[PDB]
Amino acid sequence: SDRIIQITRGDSTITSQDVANAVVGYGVWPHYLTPQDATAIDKPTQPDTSSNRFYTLDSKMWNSTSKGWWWKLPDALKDMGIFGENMFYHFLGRSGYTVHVQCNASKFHQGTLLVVMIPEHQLATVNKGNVNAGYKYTHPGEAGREVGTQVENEKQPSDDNWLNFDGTLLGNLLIFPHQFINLRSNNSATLIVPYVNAVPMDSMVRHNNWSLVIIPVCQLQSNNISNIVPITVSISPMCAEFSGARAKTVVQ
Amino acid sequence: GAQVSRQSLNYFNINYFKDAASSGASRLD
Amino acid sequence: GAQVSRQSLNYFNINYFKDAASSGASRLD
Amino acid sequence: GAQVSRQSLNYFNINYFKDAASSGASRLD
Amino acid sequence: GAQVSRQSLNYFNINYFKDAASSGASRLD
Amino acid sequence: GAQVSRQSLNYFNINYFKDAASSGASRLD
Amino acid sequence: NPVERYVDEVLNEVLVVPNINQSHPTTSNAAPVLDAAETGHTNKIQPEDTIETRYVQSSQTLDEMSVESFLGRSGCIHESVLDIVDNYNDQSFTKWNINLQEMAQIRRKFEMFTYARFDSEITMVPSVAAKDGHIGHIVMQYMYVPPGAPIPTTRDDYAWQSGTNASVFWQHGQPFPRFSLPFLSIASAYYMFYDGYDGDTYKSRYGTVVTNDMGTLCSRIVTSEQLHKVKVVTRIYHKAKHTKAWCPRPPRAVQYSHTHTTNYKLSSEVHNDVAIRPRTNLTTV
Amino acid sequence: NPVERYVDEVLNEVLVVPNINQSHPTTSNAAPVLDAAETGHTNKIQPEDTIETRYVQSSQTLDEMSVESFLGRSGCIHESVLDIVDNYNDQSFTKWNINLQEMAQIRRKFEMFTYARFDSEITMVPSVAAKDGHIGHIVMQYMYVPPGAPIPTTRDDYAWQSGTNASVFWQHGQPFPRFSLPFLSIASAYYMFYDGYDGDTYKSRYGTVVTNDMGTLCSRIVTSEQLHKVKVVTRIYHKAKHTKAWCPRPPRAVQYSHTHTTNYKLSSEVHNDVAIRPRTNLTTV
Amino acid sequence: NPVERYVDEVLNEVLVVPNINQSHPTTSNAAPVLDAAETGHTNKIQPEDTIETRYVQSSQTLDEMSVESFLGRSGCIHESVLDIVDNYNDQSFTKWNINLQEMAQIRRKFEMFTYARFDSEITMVPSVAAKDGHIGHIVMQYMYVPPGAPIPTTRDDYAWQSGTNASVFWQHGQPFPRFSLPFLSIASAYYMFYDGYDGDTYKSRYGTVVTNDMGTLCSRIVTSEQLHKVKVVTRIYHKAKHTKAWCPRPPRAVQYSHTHTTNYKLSSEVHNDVAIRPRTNLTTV
Amino acid sequence: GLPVYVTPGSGQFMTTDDMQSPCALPWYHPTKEIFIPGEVKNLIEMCQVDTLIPINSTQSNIGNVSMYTVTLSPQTKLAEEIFAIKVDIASHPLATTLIGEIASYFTHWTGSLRFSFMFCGTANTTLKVLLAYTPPGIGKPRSRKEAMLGTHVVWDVGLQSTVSLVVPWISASQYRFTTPDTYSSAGYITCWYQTNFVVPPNTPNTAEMLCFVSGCKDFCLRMARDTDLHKQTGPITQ
Amino acid sequence: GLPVYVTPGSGQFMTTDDMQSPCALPWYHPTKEIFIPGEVKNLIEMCQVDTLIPINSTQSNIGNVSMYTVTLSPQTKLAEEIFAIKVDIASHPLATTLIGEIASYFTHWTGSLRFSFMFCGTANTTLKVLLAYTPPGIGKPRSRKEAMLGTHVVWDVGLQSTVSLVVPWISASQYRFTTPDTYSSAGYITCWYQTNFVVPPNTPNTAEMLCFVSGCKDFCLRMARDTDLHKQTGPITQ
Amino acid sequence: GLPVYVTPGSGQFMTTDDMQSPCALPWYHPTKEIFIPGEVKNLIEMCQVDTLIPINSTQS
Ligand SMILES: Cc1cc(CCCOc2c(C)cc(-c3coc(C)n3)cc2C)on1
Ligand SMILES: Cc1cc(CCCOc2c(C)cc(-c3coc(C)n3)cc2C)on1
Ligand SMILES: Cc1cc(CCCOc2c(C)cc(-c3coc(C)n3)cc2C)on1
Ligand SMILES: *C(=O)CCCCCCCCCCCCC
Ligand SMILES: *C(=O)CCCCCCCCCCCCC
Ligand SMILES: *C(=O)CCCCCCCCCCCCC
Ligand SMILES: *C(=O)CCCCCCCCCCCCC
Ligand SMILES: *C(=O)CCCCCCCCCCCCC
Ligand SMILES: [Zn+2]
Repeated sequence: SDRIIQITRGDSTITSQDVANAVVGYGVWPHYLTPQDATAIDKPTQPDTSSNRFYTLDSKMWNSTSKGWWWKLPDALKDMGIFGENMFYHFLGRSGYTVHVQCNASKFHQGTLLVVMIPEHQLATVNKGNVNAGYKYTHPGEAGREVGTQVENEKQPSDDNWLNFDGTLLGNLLIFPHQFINLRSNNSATLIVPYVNAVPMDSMVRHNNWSLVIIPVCQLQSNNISNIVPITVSISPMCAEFSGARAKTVVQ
Repeated sequence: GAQVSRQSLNYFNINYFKDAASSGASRLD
Repeated sequence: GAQVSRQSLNYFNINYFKDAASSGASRLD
Repeated sequence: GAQVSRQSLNYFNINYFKDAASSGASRLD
Repeated sequence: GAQVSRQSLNYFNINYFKDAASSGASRLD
Repeated sequence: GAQVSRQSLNYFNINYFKDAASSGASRLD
Repeated sequence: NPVERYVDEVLNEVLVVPNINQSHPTTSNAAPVLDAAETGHTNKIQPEDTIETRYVQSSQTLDEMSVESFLGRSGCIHESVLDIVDNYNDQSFTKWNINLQEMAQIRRKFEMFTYARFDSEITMVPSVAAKDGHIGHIVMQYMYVPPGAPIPTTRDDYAWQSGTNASVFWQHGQPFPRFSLPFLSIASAYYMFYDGYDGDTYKSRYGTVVTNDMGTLCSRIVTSEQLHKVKVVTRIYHKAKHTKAWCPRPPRAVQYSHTHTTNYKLSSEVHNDVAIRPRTNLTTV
Repeated sequence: NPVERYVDEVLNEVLVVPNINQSHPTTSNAAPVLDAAETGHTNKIQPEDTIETRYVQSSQTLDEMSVESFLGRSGCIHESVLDIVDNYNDQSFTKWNINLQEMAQIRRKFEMFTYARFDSEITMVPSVAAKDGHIGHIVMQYMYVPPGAPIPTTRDDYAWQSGTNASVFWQHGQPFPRFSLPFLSIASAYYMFYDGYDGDTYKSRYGTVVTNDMGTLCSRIVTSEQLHKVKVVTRIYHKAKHTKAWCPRPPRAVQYSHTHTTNYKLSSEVHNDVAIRPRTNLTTV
Repeated sequence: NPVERYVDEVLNEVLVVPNINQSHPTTSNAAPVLDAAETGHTNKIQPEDTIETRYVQSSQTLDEMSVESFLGRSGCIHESVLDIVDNYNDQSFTKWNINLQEMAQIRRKFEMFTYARFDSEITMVPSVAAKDGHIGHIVMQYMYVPPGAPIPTTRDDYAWQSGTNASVFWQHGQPFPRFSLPFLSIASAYYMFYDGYDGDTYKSRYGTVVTNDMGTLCSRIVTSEQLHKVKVVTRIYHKAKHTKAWCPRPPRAVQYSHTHTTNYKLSSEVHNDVAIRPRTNLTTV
Repeated sequence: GLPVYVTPGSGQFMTTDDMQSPCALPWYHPTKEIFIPGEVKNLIEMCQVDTLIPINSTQSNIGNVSMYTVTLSPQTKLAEEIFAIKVDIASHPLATTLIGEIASYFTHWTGSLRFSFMFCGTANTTLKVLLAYTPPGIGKPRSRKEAMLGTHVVWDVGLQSTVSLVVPWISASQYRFTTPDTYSSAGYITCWYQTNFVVPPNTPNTAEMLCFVSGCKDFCLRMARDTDLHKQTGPITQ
Repeated sequence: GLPVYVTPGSGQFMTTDDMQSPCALPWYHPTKEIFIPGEVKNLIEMCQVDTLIPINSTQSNIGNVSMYTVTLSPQTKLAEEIFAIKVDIASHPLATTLIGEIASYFTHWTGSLRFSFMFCGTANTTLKVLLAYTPPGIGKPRSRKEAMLGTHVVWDVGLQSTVSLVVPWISASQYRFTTPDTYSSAGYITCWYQTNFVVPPNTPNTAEMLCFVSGCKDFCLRMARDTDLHKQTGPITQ
Repeated sequence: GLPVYVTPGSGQFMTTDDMQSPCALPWYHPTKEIFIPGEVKNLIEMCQVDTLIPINSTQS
């Protein structure tokens, strides 16, 4: 059936019996760095199955007033087993991902989530002059950020979902790799994205390559509101490889 | 852009720019 | 720097300087 | 407008404009 | 002063004056 | 006025005007 | 054939749009008009699928819509001012930290892409205003100072010797100066956006300021002090050549406020901050 | 042979007129001189048919009478004035809604056809009048603003950045600026006349104003305010290249009064309004 | 193939750097990392010898690092001043004993070699400052006077006739003058350094002044005295072409004090005289 | 030397000229190009991707995601109008969509537009809607019967959530102006209830609908111009 | 004459242009070239030669040859730090070395660096030292254990007096700025006692060490610029 | 560079000259030409058509 999907990565297998196909970002499947594009000269470490597996983040609750959520990669996985360890023990890292967003309800519920993967989502601050988003705020980890909850601070990024948190209109986010989780049609979204950057490998501690943004464009509604409807995200690194081994970087 | 003819009387109908609008007056007929 | 084609309609794609950055707009596709 | 002769000593009697009046002094005889 | 190569990609390494000092930067190696 | 030699190293000894006095310095010997 | 290709260039018919084919009535259990936007794909339905079309030969071309064409137009990126008011030595030279972020028109176009790689053509338009009447003989010097090279602190600084740096001297009356610059980045492409920092602390810088340092442009009136004061304004124009772009993104919807950042300001009446004109209601066209 | 054709171009002998052949006396029941103008056709009688002609070899050519030649001469179509009187910011820039209707000389020639298709060559002749004595360093900017693009409202408007629009910068002392423009219409030909409206109500516009919108030409003195005031008059000249024309019509017989309309005014003595000189009577030559 | 070589020139890929090859773990009695600097040779160990490297294809080129490139940039070597103050006849002409020792920027680069052979390209940038308001019609004469030729002692000296010497006349408004000079030495190469004297006595001269005499450059304003005084500053730029260099040496570490000599001055706090920034201690990075 | 004739235009600087110029950095070798996914070679590639139309952009909705949704509900009157907009690619509310934004960088447009709609109600909510395109030369339809006489699609909501209506290029001229021009106004698109929004008991009585737009295989833009959908009212500083 | 179009840029003087110009001395025949040993054709040749690092350039040592030596001696505490410097080619104390000086005439650099050390103690003095390179993205190591986790060489002093540590090119970008730039800082090199400085009786209890640096086969500089390691604060007179 | 001799006439603008000039709208593709009846290629075509003479053009 075209409604079913099984994704196996390492020791993890994920299923969904109500999918809306899958999207491969920019039509390129993740792959290891080739010698023609490489620059760092040391032999890379490739953890394989111990790193390229599904890691499930903290679930979020979707309710009638939710404004959205976002996570940044690789930041969201910095504390996820072997993948996390490798990104702090090495200066350079490189990886692709399989993002599987999960959200089931019922045939009597309605709502629509816009799931987008944005490359170089450089957040903006509002009405704060040339003060830019603070490192701490763009590195929330697996908890991600719940839009419209954070008590503002000077280095606090924008929480304007309609302006993509960066000064562009929400309706045009569809130009980026995306999928919709329309409760009447599917209960999950799957996006496979390759490594995208102007350099072959980069510091995973100070450069977030992709940003996962989830915005409910159609409010969650039903006649059984007491039943909590969560949103769960499972991300699996792909072709993760690291370079420049040394001591473990400790942030903060 | 050079239309080189030969007869010797060689003709060089050069077009210096890449847009047709740029060329001079048209030939006749 | 001259790419001389022939068809006669001869094309002369001359590159006057020695650095690639110096050339004009790129061709398409 | 090019009258190319060869002998090598090649002659190029170029006519830059399209009207006969435009050319320089006439040859003799 | 013209070093005409062919490959068509024809090269014209012209030397406009009669003294070697007059030419531009040297080639390499 | 073009004395085209070939060796390829092609020489173009052009005489732009029609009077011998107009040419540049003479060759030697 | 490079000559046929050449003709296409002259006529601008390198990229032709497809024709519309004649279609007919249909009664099928295959419904092209129905699909699922959830997939993240655009339904590729064409006019022939929804109505009965006639055959039409298309003569439109997409040449002008190419990235080379879109970004291949020279636009202003800086207006340098040298206003001689009361101190020639201090007011006859200046410097600018180069960037393509100060003028909204070209900035917005480049920012419709995440990464871009191109060579640059810079053309300068100097205009000398005779504040006191005469302009004399104005000769300008524009010196490109790569990051690290010594920046002149006086109009007679030794750095102006330009022993290695590239300087362009312009003489009033002569045509506008112009030169080309190869792709300058240390990376494979320029970052139009950069979700990164130059460190991992609360005080680390964020954005393209971390990656896009192109150096400094130092200008000076070479001519020594003259009786009559002048105000020289040099406008720098930039054009992208041999361009490549990656990962398209939404166009800037609000005004820019600063360089190297996506920051913006919102008023109490946000509809005034965007180009969206409020509708009376859903049925009022 | 393109070389023989070339020689014809140089000598202007591409289109030769026929020869006159020798004729003789005739006595026939075939009367070429008699016909019927009612048919709407012109009797094709030639001199050999009415008199006894000699043989004459014609050497006349019709090259100069070609449409390309007739419309291929540069004529003035606009005189732009920038007169600095008392406010530099307001008086240093202007705009013009482009059209070929403001100057009678070229307008009349184009209007001898119903439709015309051509490329344009624009040449500009700027002249700076030194009202106070010196002119300083004048640099002009002519920006073509297609319909829809933002029109600058001040001399420092961001639109002058010309990030996409085509701007031409001229420096006083340098040769007259000149550029070519491809056939600009959204239709297959330009309408010289248009018996139509942009709607079906009493207030709908009538004529070519509905179809011939070519945008706006915005000019500005780039140089900042100078001590001495100047009056810059830029005359725009237009020439048609690679021309095609359809359906010839009668030449304008009365003076033009407005653009985009055939409207005219008549005095009480109409003979003064037309080029017809009153005859004394039918037999006074 | 001269065409393939040509492409390499355009792309600047004439000199490519080697690739990094993949290496593996080793356990051997051959220790490349160990050597003896006493030999005066540099240990040629490469990254593959000390760590496990991956295979990487190099795309870097050394073209820009060539001697031709390093010394092939035009830098200022002299600033000639003709300041008309109160005596036109005396102040309208001057002379300079040619040398490449007066401007630190290019001097330091050439002095990184012991001997150098090259042709020279001289470009001059004259700027006329209107001290009193108008500049009139300025025409300059730059005459090269080889050692031995008569040096003009007045602005109307017969030597200005330039019957044999090479003179360059420049007219204000015309492009910057420029000419080439063949390798001028009587030896096979120019001495950048010379551990010798022009004799064997206590009063013999020491250094390059003995070997590097290039003559004198004599300048004069050709125009006769004008009402308004001007200050003409002519900056001479020099570029090396078709260069060859021998025996590289350490770069100048302290400021230059005089021409043709390595002499220098030291303050009581020598760390201020060199570019070395004092370290706090051995472990403070 | 070779006799030359300096032609008019010499020395001028035309922002759209295509000339060569010396390189300020001779011998410099650019950084090696690496493969980066997502290369764009022509803007048409961006015009063929669906983006949301801020169709419900009433003053109160602007600044809210709700400006992108149209609400549907059980009707008491038959054949009611749901929405109506102009088809003109750069008119509002189409202006800020990706295709509208790009079209605003050009003067002329041509081709067919593809409008898609995705129903967001429950899986148990049914509905039949009529989407119509009214060619120019007439006012927007006042009733379903009037609209129905033009180009239209009857959308039946079911397993497949999305439908597409194609606005064919029906014009006198081969191109139209991107900027609002009476002579080149392209017409209207209206939406009407074909049957009705029906739901079982205990099911939300309203539902949202999303609207998309993109260009068909024949879409084409011409004559580059600066956009009027973005401005700079002051200096952009550091 | 031939119609021409004068292009923008005409008449300008760009210090890096590459044009031809008439020769002021026609007919002149240059002096015959003779063979001179030591011809240099590319600056890379100079970058591949070892030069001493003024590593001990403390204010008191500058102006003394001692600024070029590091002193070693018997330790009472194990794994003590000996020295630490930045790997950045144009940073201090690397700046005044031949490779640092040449790199300062360019804007970008890439490649691997070769650091060599020569022990100058007596033939009877033994020692084992750990030389480490710490890639960026972390502070300089605070201990031998921390340093040891990165790239390193354990040097055993013996018959062969010199050892070489290669700092591999480990970077995100293909090039780095020669001038101090946060984004392109290359890391650190630290030296620690692996065992200890040991000597027999009647042998000096301290010894010196010399430090060298040069570029590997992949070292490369780009974008010529004027150096900031030398200035002119006044006229240079006769 | 190639030595040149600037000839008299240079820089002038003659309304009847025939030169080339750069195109302000590069890449622009003109609207397709369609068949329109009545094309005129030479004014002689109009001179060969009969038109009425206002022969009785007395002031009245
Ligand atoms: C992204 C991105 C790409 C760039 C490069 C812009 C080019 O900037 C320069 C300008 C305007 C002038 C010169 C320059 C060089 O030489 C002279 C005289 N001026 C050099 C550069 C790099 O900046 N940001
Ligand atoms: C019929 C018909 C045909 C036309 C086109 C006339 C051309 O008008 C223009 C002029 C005079 C100048 C420019 C222009 C473009 O770029 C610059 C600097 N000026 C552009 C146009 C379209 O107008 N009516
Ligand atoms: C070493 C070394 C090599 C040289 C030669 C420098 C070139 O100097 C000259 C300059 C600046 C101008 C002229 C010159 C010749 O003709 C004119 C008008 N000016 C001639 C020379 C030799 O000087 N030191
Ligand atoms: C046409 O498409 C290109 C036009 C090129 C202009 C340059 C014309 C001069 C060519 C001289 C070449 C001489 C041949 C050896
Ligand atoms: C390309 O690498 C060199 C470019 C040379 C520029 C000069 C072009 C004109 C050539 C005219 C030669 C005529 C042939 C006999
Ligand atoms: C004659 O009818 C046309 C005159 C063309 C003028 C241009 C002459 C220069 C031709 C250079 C071509 C070089 C050949 C490869
Ligand atoms: C070299 O020794 C002589 C250099 C001649 C300069 C003129 C170059 C232009 C030649 C054009 C000839 C076109 C061929 C038919
Ligand atoms: C000699 O008698 C006539 C000199 C002609 C001067 C023009 C030289 C340039 C020729 C270019 C022709 C290019 C060949 C196709
Ligand atoms: Zn005056």
